[PDB]
Amino acid sequence: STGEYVVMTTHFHLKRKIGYFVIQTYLPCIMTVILSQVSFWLNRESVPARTVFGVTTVLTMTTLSISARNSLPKVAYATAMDWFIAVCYAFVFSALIEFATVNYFTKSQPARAAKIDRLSRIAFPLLFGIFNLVYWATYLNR
Amino acid sequence: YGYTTDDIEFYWRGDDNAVTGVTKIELPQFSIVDYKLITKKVVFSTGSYPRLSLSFKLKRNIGYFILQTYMPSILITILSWVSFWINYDASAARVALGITTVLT
Amino acid sequence: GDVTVILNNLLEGYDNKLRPDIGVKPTLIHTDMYVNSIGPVNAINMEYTIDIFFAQTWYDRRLKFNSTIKVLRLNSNMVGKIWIPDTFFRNSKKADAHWITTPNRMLRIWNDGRVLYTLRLTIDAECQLQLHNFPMDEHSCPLEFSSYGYPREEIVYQWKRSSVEVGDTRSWRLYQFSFVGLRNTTEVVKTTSGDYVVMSVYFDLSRRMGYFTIQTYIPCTLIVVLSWVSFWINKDAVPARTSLGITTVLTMTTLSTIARKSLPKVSYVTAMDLFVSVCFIFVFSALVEYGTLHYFVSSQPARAAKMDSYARIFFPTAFCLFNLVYWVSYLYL
Ligand SMILES: *[C@@H]1O[C@H](CO)[C@@H](O[C@@H]2O[C@H](CO)[C@@H](O[C@@H]3O[C@H](CO[C@H]4O[C@H](CO[C@H]5O[C@H](CO)[C@@H](O)[C@H](O)[C@@H]5O[C@H]5O[C@H](CO)[C@@H](O)[C@H](O)[C@@H]5O)[C@@H](O)[C@H](O[C@H]5O[C@H](CO)[C@@H](O)[C@H](O)[C@@H]5O)[C@@H]4O)[C@@H](O)[C@H](O[C@H]4O[C@H](CO)[C@@H](O)[C@H](O)[C@@H]4O[C@H]4O[C@H](CO)[C@@H](O)[C@H](O)[C@@H]4O[C@H]4O[C@H](CO)[C@@H](O)[C@H](O)[C@@H]4O)[C@@H]3O)[C@H](O)[C@H]2NC(C)=O)[C@H](O)[C@H]1NC(C)=O
Ligand SMILES: CCCCCCCCCCCCCCCCCCCC(=O)O[C@H](COC(=O)CCCCCCCCCCCCCC)COP(=O)(O)OCCN
Ligand SMILES: *[C@@H]1O[C@H](CO)[C@@H](O[C@@H]2O[C@H](CO)[C@@H](O)[C@H](O)[C@H]2NC(C)=O)[C@H](O)[C@H]1NC(C)=O
Repeated sequence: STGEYVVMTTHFHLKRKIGYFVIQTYLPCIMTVILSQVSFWLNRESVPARTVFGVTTVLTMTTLSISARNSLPKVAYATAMDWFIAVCYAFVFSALIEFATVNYFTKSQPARAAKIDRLSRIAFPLLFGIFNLVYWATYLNR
Repeated sequence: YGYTTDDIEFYWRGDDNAVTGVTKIELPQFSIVDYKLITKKVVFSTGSYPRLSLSFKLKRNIGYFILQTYMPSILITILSWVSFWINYDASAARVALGITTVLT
Repeated sequence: GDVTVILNNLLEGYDNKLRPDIGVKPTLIHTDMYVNSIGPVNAINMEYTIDIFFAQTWYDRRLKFNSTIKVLRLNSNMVGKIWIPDTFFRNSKKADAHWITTPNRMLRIWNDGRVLYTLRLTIDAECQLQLHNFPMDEHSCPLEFSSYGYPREEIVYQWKRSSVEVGDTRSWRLYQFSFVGLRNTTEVVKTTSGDYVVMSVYFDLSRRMGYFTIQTYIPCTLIVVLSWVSFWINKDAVPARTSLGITTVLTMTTLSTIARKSLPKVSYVTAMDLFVSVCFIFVFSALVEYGTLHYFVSSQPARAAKMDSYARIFFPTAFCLFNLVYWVSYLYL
């Protein structure tokens, strides 16, 4: 509004180091997902063990999401780490839901329960591996 | 500071309208009950100095505390009481309940 | 050359303690702004940071020269030698000008005495946010300024047609909110000293949902469905269901504590703590429901057998209903 001014600009290009976020979010998330999928190799007679597995893994994922969101500014969109934590939460919740379904079919159709349990002993780890590959590939290429 | 009571004299102008804008003060946690205006003299080793005092009386609100830390205590104690309806044969459930409530 | 002579003749017999037209008429000051960035609106302190380019222009018949040059363009070396109005911002907690590398000021004295004085400011203005409808709340909170010692009879401010002009609105630090508009206003206030002309600029901020949507809402609804998962586990396994209930309650209270720790201590009930309270009630009701189920198994088994399947339908329906009601109501309010 006052005149035309000469402006000199200087951009310093940066690049964040992912080591600390790996160590403090991605390792605990992956370890929690593994600890959750461990609940499939336990026998169907031990109900309290699998219930503890499921509940404690869901709580761990919740507190991990909370501690992971504290580091960032209070931003109003979803980051990549947010998508990773959401997918890990979905995996642990699906493990708990599968255990609940198995227990619901136990003592009534134990063949179907054993079938879906032996299938979930292979379906979850491969799906998690595929998701990890896709996520890391599409986010490290940029 | 520098001038004793034989060099300066403090007084409120109006003695009740000297301080204004108190009723408009909104505090997120307290509430101004009232305020007093006092005029006196202090005595130090160097002389007697004039003094005024504007003394507010803040009263603390209770709603936030009820909703934040009294209700959870009562609900945790009730969650402890539920263990009385459970039969004495289940030793892993009543222990669970009680221990968890203690921790909480 | 000759500009030195002009500057010396303007400051010969000049008293910078007397406003122009000290005993004739009030001094009309035209004020403009340029909002660089509206900083973070932190609700805990009820304040918000803003960075502006405050421009004040008035007429001074004493800085009136007659030469070929039309305008004198000067830095901050001659600001402390002429009269400068004492404009202060009445709702600023802490504000300060810029001094690197040289005081950020500008002084342009035209031929007929018209003076333009521009400076750079960073004001931490104050506005008491009514934290109801949180986080679905909208605020419109001001930036007020006026003269300090000169009442309405001496200094009168007046906006220009194109006074306030925001910048790009994209590189601002408005994270949780969103700029929607502004408006200027002029009024007259009464003080123990006199009547003052108080100008105001109201900025309209709308809280965009997001951070809270993913920080508290989703976690709490996911805890609610976690508590519902217990309704399908067989009723004979007591420890599993008791652990479910009690750990779910613990996580619920932790999340409520965090959510309330987000915003400051307010003694009223917001719309977020209401949500976490309803979720808490849901979890507690699922646990006492299982408790009564286990107690009635010893008394009458068919009662509990029907109660389980009754709850399996009654809980998710009541939660869908609650959600619908809540959301619709607040979005219309
Ligand atoms: C309790 O005690 C407190 C501590 O003692 C006290 O605080 C002090 O208050 C005084 C007065 O209010 C302050 O002194 C004034 O400061 C003004 C600006 O202050 C800002 O900058 C200082 C740092 O000052 C350096 O930087 C400026 C800008 O570059 C220079 O102009 C200064 O000279 C000085 O430069 C030296 O130091 C630099 C390193 O920093 C060196 O690089 C440099 O080479 C120099 O060596 C900050 O500290 C201030 O921060 C504080 O204040 C802010 C206020 O909002 C607070 O928010 C914050 O928290 C801090 O508390 C602030 O950022 C100066 O402009 C001012 O000097 C001008 O005014 C006086 C009086 O009118 C003139 O006599 C003087 O000559 C200056 O005028 C000339 O320059 C102006 C430029 O605008 C011209 O317009 C003017 O016309 C005039 O030019 C003419 O003369 C020139 C020669 O003088 C000549 O060159 C020209 O050509 C022309 O002829 C004054 O110094 C002091 O800084 C405060 N100190 C602190 C620590 O806060 C407090 O008030 C006390 N409380 C009570 C109730 O009493
Ligand atoms: C590339 C991967 C990326 C995917 C992203 C997320 C994926 C989550 C993790 C994987 C989900 C399931 C893994 C594969 C399925 C298991 C294979 C055997 C299970 C099976 O037979 O299907 C039924 C479902 O069981 C179950 O497995 C029940 C659980 C499955 C879903 C439960 C829903 C959980 C919701 C998660 C989100 C919540 C929070 C998210 C923020 C079992 O019983 P059936 O009788 O139907 O079988 C019919 C045959 N007899
Ligand atoms: C800023 O203030 C100016 C001056 O008060 C406003 O300009 C007036 O706008 C109204 C309607 O737009 C017109 O009827 C008047 O004639 C204008 N006055 C002058 C002197 O131009 C302007 O609207 C204000 N900006 C806002 C409210 O955003």
